[PDB]
Amino acid sequence: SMDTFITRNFQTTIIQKAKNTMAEFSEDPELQPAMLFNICVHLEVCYVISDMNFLDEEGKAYTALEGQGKEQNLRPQYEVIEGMPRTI
Amino acid sequence: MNINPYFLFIDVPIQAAISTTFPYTGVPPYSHGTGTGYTIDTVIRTHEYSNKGKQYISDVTGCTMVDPTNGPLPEDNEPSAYAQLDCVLEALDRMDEEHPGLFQAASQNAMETLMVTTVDKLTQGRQTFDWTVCRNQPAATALNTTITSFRLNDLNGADKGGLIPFCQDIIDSLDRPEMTFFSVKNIKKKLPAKNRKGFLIKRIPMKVKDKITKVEYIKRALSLNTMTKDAERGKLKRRAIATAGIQIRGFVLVVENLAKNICENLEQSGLPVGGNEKKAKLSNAVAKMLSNCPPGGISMTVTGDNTKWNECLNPRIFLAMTERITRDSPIWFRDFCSIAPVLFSNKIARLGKGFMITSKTKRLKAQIPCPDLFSIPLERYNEETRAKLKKLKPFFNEEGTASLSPGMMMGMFNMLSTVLGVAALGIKNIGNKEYLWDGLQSSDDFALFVNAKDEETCMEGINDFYRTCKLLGINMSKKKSYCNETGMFEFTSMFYRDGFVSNFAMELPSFGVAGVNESADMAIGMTIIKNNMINNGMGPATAQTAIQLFIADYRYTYKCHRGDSKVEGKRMKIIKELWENTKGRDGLLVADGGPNIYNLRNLHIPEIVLKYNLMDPEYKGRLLHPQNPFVGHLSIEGIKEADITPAHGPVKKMDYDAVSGTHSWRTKRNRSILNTDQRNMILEEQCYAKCCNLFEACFNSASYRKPVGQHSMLEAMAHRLRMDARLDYESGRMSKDDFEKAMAHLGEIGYIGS
Amino acid sequence: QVLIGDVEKGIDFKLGQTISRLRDISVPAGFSNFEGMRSYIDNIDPKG
RNA sequence: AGUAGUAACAAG
Repeated sequence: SMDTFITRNFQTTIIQKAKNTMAEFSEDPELQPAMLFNICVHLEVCYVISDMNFLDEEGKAYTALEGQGKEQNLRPQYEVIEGMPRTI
Repeated sequence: MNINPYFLFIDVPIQAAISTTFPYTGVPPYSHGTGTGYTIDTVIRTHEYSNKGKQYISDVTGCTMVDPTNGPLPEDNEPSAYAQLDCVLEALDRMDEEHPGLFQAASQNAMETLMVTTVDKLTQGRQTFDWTVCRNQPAATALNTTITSFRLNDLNGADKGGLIPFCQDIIDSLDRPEMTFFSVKNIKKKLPAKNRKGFLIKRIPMKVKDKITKVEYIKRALSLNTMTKDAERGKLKRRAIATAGIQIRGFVLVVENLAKNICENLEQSGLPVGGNEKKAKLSNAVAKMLSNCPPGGISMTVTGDNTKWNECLNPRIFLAMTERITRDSPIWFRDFCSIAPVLFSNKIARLGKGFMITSKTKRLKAQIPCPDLFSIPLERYNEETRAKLKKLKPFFNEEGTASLSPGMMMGMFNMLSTVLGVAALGIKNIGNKEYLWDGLQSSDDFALFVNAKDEETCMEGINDFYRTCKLLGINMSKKKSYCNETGMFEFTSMFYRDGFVSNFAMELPSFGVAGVNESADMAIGMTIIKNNMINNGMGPATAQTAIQLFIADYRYTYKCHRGDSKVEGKRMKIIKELWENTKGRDGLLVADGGPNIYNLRNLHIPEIVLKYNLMDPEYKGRLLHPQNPFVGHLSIEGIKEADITPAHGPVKKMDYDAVSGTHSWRTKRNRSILNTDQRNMILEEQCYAKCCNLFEACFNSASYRKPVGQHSMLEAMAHRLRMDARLDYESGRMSKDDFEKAMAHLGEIGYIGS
Repeated sequence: QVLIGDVEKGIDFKLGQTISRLRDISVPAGFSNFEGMRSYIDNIDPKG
């Protein structure tokens, strides 16, 4: 089972954003899971590069901690354009 | 000496003075009270023309169904619905021969357009029957109430954006064992009143949820709303008209789009062509037939009228037409095109408000609704109604509706019915007889040109055409049709006499104050004059008098007489002050008590543009104030488009050129119903408006270009404002504190939307 | 094996029980069902 | 009464 694989290994956010971008390109995830994986991996890798890399008031690159509130760090170093709806 | 107005026709040919025969300064006829009498007439007549066909019970709705198609051929000259499939198919085959690849081309274009068509397309319709409230609402309202109600039954095909997945939900909804929908019910509060009855009933409508069974829903989805046609010209007696639901509109759109593609390429179609393009086409067709007349022979023109057109045409025939037209098409598209005719084949007519019974002695009146139509003995109805209801019985449903399988009461297949008419014209000859026929077809209107050796042989062709039409379910009116040697005829109220003559009277009611606003109405008024000079033979003397008449009407309508006039009025009091306070009075608009400077040469120039350089900079500053409170949220339609109502035809939109100013206002929505509190309905309207305005605040292009996306409005608005904020902070337009507040607020919004 | 080793997306328009039955009883006099109507129109030459 | 004209209004 291919569908069962992509469910367990990947995150719930990553799956949805992939299936929604596949729908925008008029492709069916439940019938063509070959594309579903490649988008999920490509999104995961994109999020790996962006994750926890922020910019402070002087414009310098620091990394945050999984726990620190979303009030402290407001400006990520990267803008993840991949995964967003076409028009956004 | 006694004047006789008909004596004009001694000195002037009737066509040359045809305008004088149109009494379009008179009041057009309006209906009063119920349309049930007229609707029941249609239900009875429609069944009278098919009664010799197959009668059976629908195993879906339990309705009484009549099928005249492939029925017995008529033995009289009464309206016949007994169309022979074979003859229809032979007519369409002969069209396919004369237009090779047209049927597949039309089917391809129509299919490709459908694959590109989005759900919002259905908002471009007029008044639509809303099955959720069992009343007529605008197309955009009926669509919304259907989409939102469909969500309560796990039907979210609308969210995909394309028409096809929405249309998939529409046919799939017929399978749902029960349908939950958003309806409206009103709370009654009995108040005191200064009248005979002594009291009052104040209603407060509120949004509710209502549940209906599958059969109940199917009946609603198949149902037509019926009312009487008001302000129709050239007719002594009123007639019933019908409005279809929102469900069928998507399917009809594609079938009409298919028929349009065919009609466009048919030499004898007067549809979808209109105005000057039609005139040229007809004039060419007349010149052809004149030159192609056998020498020593005669050419004759039938000024053609069809009778019971809609009553006799049959959805089952259109179902066959869609089938034969989409021959070489993908099964899905053939199946798509098949649905509109199938829904019409099983359509149910709502019978309106019912009949009113009264006591002249006790001075009492009561409305008997359609469900209760047989709750009283038929002796208590008048002779006409007693007869109607007796003939209605077999087609009557318990819930006050009627089964109406045959006929096309709603219309909506004007192009496809034209294709059928052009099919008949396309036959040209029967049995290799010594005549040829051709013509023009615009829906139920036709002109037939017949060429032969003598008029006796021409009449044989007309008789063969008459008979051929009966086989397609088309009934030529012998009462309203007439024939003569080619040179003159009438077609869709256009009059030919060695060329098309002007018919000024047809356009006369359109010269009045349109009733959009004082800005638009000025442009519209002047444009109508300009266009009637070009098209409808209005000379310079009449054109100039029209300018005067229009300004007279405008000044009295908008109470905006000349500042130097001594006319009493609340507006006039301030106009008189504005007149005194202003130096450049030539610059003042007619609506501001200013002078009229319009003449023939400048009819096409917006009034503000004409007067701009003559205006006082204080007046010009006020008039054109960019943030004035009279102009609301303007749509691209709002500025350019205006619905103009001709004497003859459907209500069409016309373009006008006007500068946006304080006169470009809009009247309050008709939320002024007696003893009704609309507070709930108004809040719903204001909620959608708030959401749409704020969306336009984030996306300024929305007003101009249609926004695209299957994602939430909120998701789009949040992402935009998040970027706005970040790039306002990193540019130094927004302060560090404001950015923190913004991103904090956006964090709460981000949570609410997931 | 699945990753290392593009189907044609045909347009989806399925007719349910109710609409199919409505179409079957929407046929001219002579036909048992719609399938019979579609075949006839497609296959027979109505010349003469 | 009257308007009107195949059905209404003459307030709710």
